[PDB]
Amino acid sequence: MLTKFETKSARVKGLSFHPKRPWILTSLHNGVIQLWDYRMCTLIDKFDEHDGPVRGIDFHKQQPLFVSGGDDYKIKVWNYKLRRCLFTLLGHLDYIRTTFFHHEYPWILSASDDQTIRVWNWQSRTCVCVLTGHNHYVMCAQFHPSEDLVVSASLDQTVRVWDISGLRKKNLSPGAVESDVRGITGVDLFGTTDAVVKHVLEGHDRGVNWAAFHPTMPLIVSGADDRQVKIWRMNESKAWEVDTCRGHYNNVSCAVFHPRQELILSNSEDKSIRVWDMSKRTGVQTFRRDHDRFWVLAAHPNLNLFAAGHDGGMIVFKLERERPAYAVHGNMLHYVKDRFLRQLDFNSSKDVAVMQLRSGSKFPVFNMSYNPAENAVLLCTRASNLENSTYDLYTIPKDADSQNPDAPEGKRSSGLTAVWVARNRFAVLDRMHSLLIKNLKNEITKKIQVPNCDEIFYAGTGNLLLRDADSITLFDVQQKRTLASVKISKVKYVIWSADMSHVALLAKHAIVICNRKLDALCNIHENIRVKSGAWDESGVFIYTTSNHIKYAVTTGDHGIIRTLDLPIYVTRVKGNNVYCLDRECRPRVLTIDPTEFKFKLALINRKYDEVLHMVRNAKLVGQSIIAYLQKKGYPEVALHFVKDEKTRFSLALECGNIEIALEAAKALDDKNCWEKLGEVALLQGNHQIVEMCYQRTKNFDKLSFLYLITGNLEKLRKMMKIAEIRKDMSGHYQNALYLGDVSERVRILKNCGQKSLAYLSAATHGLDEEAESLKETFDPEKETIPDIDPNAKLLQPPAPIMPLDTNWPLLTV
Amino acid sequence: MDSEPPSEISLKNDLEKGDVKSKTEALKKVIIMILNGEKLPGLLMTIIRFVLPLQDHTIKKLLLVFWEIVPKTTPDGRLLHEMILVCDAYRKDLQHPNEFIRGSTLRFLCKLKEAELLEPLMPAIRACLEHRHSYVRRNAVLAIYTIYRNFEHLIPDAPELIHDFLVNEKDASCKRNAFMMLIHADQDRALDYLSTCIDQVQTFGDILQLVIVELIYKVCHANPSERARFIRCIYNLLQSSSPAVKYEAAGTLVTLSSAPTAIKAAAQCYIDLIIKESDNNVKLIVLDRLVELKEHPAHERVLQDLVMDILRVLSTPDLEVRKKTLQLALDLVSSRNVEELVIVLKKEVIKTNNVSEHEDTDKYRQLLVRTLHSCSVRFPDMAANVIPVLMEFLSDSNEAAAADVLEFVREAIQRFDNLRMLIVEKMLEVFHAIKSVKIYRGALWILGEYCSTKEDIQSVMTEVRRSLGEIPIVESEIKKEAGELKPEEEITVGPVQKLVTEMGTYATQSALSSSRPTKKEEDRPPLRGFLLDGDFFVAASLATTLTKIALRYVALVQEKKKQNSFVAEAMLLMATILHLGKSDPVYAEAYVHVNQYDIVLDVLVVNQTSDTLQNCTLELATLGDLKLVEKPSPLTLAPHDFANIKANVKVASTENGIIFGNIVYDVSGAASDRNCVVLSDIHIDIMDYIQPATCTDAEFRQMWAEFEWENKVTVNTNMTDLNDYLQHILKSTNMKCLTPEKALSGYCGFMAANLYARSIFGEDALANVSIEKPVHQGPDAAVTGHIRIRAKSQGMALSLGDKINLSQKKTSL
Amino acid sequence: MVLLAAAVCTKAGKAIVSRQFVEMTRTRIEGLLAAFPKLMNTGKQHTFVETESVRYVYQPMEKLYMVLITTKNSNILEDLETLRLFSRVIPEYCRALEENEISEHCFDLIFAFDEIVALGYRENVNLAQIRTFTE
Repeated sequence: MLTKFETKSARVKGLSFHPKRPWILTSLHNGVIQLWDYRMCTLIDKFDEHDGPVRGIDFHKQQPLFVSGGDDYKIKVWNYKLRRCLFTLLGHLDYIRTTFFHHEYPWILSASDDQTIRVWNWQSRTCVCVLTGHNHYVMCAQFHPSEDLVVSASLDQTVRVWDISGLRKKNLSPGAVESDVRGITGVDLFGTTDAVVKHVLEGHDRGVNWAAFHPTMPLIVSGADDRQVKIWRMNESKAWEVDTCRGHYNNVSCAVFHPRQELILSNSEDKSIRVWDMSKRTGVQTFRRDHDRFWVLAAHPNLNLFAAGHDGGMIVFKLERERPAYAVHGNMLHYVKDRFLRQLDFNSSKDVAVMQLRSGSKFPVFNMSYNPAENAVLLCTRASNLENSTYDLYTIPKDADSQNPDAPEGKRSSGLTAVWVARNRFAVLDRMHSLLIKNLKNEITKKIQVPNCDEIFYAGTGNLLLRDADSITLFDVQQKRTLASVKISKVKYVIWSADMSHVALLAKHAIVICNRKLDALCNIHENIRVKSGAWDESGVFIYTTSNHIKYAVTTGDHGIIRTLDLPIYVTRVKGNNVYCLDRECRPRVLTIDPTEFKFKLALINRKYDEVLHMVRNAKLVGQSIIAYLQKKGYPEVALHFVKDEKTRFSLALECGNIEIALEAAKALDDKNCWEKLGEVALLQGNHQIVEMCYQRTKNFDKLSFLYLITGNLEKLRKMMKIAEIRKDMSGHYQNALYLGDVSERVRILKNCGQKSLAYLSAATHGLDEEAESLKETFDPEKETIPDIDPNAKLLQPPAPIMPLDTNWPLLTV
Repeated sequence: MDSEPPSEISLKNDLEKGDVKSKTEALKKVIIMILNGEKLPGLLMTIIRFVLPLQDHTIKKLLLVFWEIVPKTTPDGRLLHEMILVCDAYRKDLQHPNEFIRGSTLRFLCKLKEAELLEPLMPAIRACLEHRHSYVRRNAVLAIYTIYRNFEHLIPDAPELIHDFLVNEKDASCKRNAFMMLIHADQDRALDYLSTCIDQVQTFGDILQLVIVELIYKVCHANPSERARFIRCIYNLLQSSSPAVKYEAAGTLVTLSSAPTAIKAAAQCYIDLIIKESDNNVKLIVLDRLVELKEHPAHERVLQDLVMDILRVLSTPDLEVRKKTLQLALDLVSSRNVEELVIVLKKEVIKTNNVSEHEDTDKYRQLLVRTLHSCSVRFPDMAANVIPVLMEFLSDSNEAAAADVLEFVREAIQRFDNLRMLIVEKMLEVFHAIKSVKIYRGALWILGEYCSTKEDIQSVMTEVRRSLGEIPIVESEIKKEAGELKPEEEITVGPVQKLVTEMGTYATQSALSSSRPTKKEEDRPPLRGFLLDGDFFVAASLATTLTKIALRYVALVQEKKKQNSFVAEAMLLMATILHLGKSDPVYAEAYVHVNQYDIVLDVLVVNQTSDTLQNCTLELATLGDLKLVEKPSPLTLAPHDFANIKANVKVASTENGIIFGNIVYDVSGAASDRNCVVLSDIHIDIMDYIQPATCTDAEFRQMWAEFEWENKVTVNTNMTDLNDYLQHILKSTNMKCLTPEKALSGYCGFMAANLYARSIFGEDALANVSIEKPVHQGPDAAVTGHIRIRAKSQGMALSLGDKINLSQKKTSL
Repeated sequence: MVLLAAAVCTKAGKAIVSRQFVEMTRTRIEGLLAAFPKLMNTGKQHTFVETESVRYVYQPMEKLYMVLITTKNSNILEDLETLRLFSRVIPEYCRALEENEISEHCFDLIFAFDEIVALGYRENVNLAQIRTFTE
């Protein structure tokens, strides 16, 4: 037993399990009612609906509501989504012990401690029916999964089976016209206290406090004020079917059947919760949890967990399996047993499930294993780890125990374990708790064989006969020898391709998919360890790593195919579909699409024309179509998507033709881009394009520098003026030098107020007159000879080239 | 009603009731719920109906209140019009004989930048054109400016209405009370008028004139406002070497550190700075002005030095002030730090002079000897001062008191070769009363090195050699030491040769000499006897023996760089060390895209189903430290809809109460039980939530000490250095590689990174990545690195441990 | 605006009454006042303390903070002076600071806030001036 949930609330008189969802309601003696998401751990609601004890609690899930009944003497209906009181109704004139909801119309049943249980119709003004019989308290009313009948447990020493659509109960003799009820000695003795009798049941244990059913059985068990539990047939009122379970020490508050085990779980107002044998009907074992007394019990009609309410609070407790072994063939999931019986196949986003016949497991699973050709299933039965049990083989597409006993298919024989192994019809078995090999002599092997033995490892489960004592050991087909042992880190699972020759093992990042023995074919790219993923024999690997099913790869493409609304494990890939089942084991299926897959299959084979159609909004994203296609240094993909002003910018430098850059740079509304593309421009060779860019980034001085280098003199002058005003002394200043005469500087420098510098520059060119002007306007003294000349010839022949390097030739490829 | 968001039904009732008090209270209750930010439009017709025309100020004032904080939003009782229920009968309010209602009305009306009230606010200046108070005229200049701000930057607001429309600002200057709402964008004539007003000021008003127009030619002209600007203006006209002597800055400055010692400590700093600007060597840092309080005339009465003595501190004022003060003595006067540190140290270090400077705790005493002594090592002049003071330290003549003294002085002799010959005779004296290691160690070293100088040695050593105390470390120090210097230059009943005999016995041999040594078995395991035993080639003589070693100093020994030094005065250093200096089916497909630096989670939402999913809404959630920067906003997910919807993503937020998993993404649709479904887009980790932070070597070291990091793993793909994979990955688990903890050479040179983070997890995170990259013939495991990790309870330690391996995700839809 | 809000706080973790001169700091007002004034505005018993890049000026009165907040500033004397005048006006309305009595005279205090500081510019008020309005 595992404790899923345990919240101390104080004395819970009523407890009920939601049939739709894995929720619990508790009604407390403190007058508070609480609705719990016991799996999620999130309080849904909490209401103080009455000062004193609220003894009865129910789900009213026909429309999303819960119903409570309290000692206010009322049955009240409550919203769990809007937290408001939907409707209020007069159940009775005393304590509402248990309440039950009709699924016919919004009718509500309340069982009370004033000896009647009544059903009331809100939708109309009518109280449709009152069901009477008790002479002392109806402690409990309980639904079967059909809505026609209810059972009530009362402390007048009976259990009364009622009809809710009926006036009290509904029955009529076909052998007589007279009423079924007799107040006289007939073939049984009872009073006149009913309209008619469909079924008056024993409840004698000095009154039964509660009654409840197994979800798939008409049988009911009742706990009563004494110290016994008595199991009843409510479908016949037999007294040759009723066995008494003895173990408890004081008044048993309830007893209900465990849906998922072959035991009956009871709880009593002593201090113990006792567990009972349901093939022997006496106490297997007693547990004390020391929360003292238990006044309520509950068994899940959604066959999830199990719960019992105590005087400290309640516990929902777990007797279920986690991470089961499974394999998918074409449309059949085969898995190892979990709650809610056998399920699987169909759906794709819903948490509903539905049945198909593909049970790999139909008996206690010692082993469940697929054939490597996927044609048989081996199920090993009668448990044990001694040296013998039974093993039953089933056919894989549709599974029975035996298909026919008169046909080779579906046979059984002895063997502690038998598990299939490669050569694709073979199996290896343990029948002495050694490794023995199994043949039948042609077809998938069903018959027990004793030759060949080993002295290492110990029988268990597998798919290649896994055995453990310190590692997971693969065993051979026809040899006693260990084929190989694997040791690695796991996430509690073993993943098969679908063929059970091969195995996938989980590692520190993702999963690795491997062949028979331990040989690693490839590694799935993905940062974290996947929960499960399976390969369609190889190639197309589909996996779950969250709430979505995505392909690790198909033909070098990468895609997330679709998301489901639940966390899940891939069951495996056999066919185009991928099939999944989770811990609770609800299915999702998903067709492998030609969405993400076609697009990149096409882009890889350099098709852009194909790819435009392929572009859809089921796969567009942001960077797999509209900006992933700007990721070629010799643009190809890049040419195709260029819609973003940034992608356009990028495209241009990758070609080296910046004509497009300037425009993208423009449409990026930014200077930085113009200077950087201008530099790239100078690199392709041509300075016209550089000028334009550099002019608008305002790098007139860079231009001034560039310009004799380029051999322009006309353009070089334009730069000088528009750098004059900036007082860029390594911009405006340059150009005068660069033309044969220096006069440009002389004026700019005059405006700077740098009269000295202006004179020196001018004077040397033999423009002593201008040099003198500067001296005269400002401080004179021009006579001085610095570490540089102040009057020696400056003349330079400017640019001998007739065509300039703004006109640098180009062809462009 | 402090904050009660559902109470709007009661407020409507309370708002009209025939009792004026109730109405006022109601309207008041509305105000307080809106201000907090809660529900308010239901009420509007009720609110508006009583109050509208009236001159009765309180309700009017209340309604006037509610029109500046929500008028636009509320529309039941107002709707949209030019003369709304905010102002239609508030033209009456503006034109009442009572100044208060008019004034109030004017004030809110003009305050709004509302365009549905633009016309009614314009002649609203009428209400305050007549100025019954200073408040009325100020209210007017602020309201005209607020009108100007509200779309009337042209002729609707600029001239006069009858006295103000943007002209109160002019009028105020010459009127009895000033206030200029004219700070920006307003009449030039008023700006000019404010200047005139500087003279004819009104003090509150002067702060308003002054924010607009500052700098005076004068000293002042009066009032705090002018005065406050004035110190700014003064700092301009003399920037040079701080303010030096703080101006009118002094008044605010004290409050800036009201907690309480820190003000004095700061004040002391400024006063020291101010005294003089010295040489400004190592801890001689006094700036400000060279002469302004001088230093050191011999005719100055009662001198500068009296204030200088405060700064020399033992703690003479309290600890915060102490740390500042010791640095400050050093700073005004020394040679560097050395001079004034020796004086200061002489006072602090242990003596027989004062017993208020000696203590029997050995480390502090020792440290104080080392601090005094480091000054000599720094600077020569100090050697001469230190040795006689050291002998006074010894004179205490407790076992331990001698001991500490002997230990440093012996180091000083290693530096200071045959210069401290004189000390030896003093040093022997207290060596006889003995209960500790330290005394034996040190004494044996002085007496040993110094042998030529003295001749006493059999007698001194021998009382101790046959005396007891604690003797582990004694062995090591005596072993290298006892023979040294001059081969036969002693004799009392054991010459220098007896000493070499002794020296050898004490090291690890055996010999009758000095009435046998105390112990022979050496100190910590590596040291042993043997090196020295081999040694003494030439019997205790300066050559290439113990003497050589003794009269030489290991490596460089200079300054206060901590090479035979300790770095200032021992008490001040503790504080400096402390200073760390830390700086409903649904289908999803998804990829993350970045265009023009916009980071977005691309999602495509797919309805593969024929069924209805209308009611479709899309939301991205805030989980914890993950947040939506804008959810996907399309109403998509309809019958056979493919859509691309973009959800923008952030990584940095504050924890929300909903789940803390990967990324939650929510699509809504038709269904009433699961109207909202959670389905996933691709991976985001728990690691995001960590917040990056950094450490320095001191913070790293402190944290190393603070909490354990023994935990290590070796991570593959740490083959590479710190910079490459390891930094990038460490970054993603919000970590950063900072400072080293390595020790590289030709045999050493693992790369070491000191990591830090301060996780939003109630822990920090730290680690050291050691990269085992071979720098030896026997590497650990070759290339790979072992990361030694922690976090504050090592719950994030583990994150560091595995997120430094690999990490990559991609898709290509 | 220079003055974002003028606010009376309880260090219960909420802005008890507060004034938004023009629609900007609605809900924003409560979060700032609730976190920062609890720590004494993060002060040390200093009238100016600045936290999360907002200048907080304050005075403690009981479990309550009278708070002025700015994130810009025109002059030193001025910020204190509006707070100060506010502190003459607040006991006339509420008899010191105390959350329940502050709560009851939301209207009184709020009106004073609009009057005292208009569009973030610190006007002046006085207890007699306040009277004309609430008359």
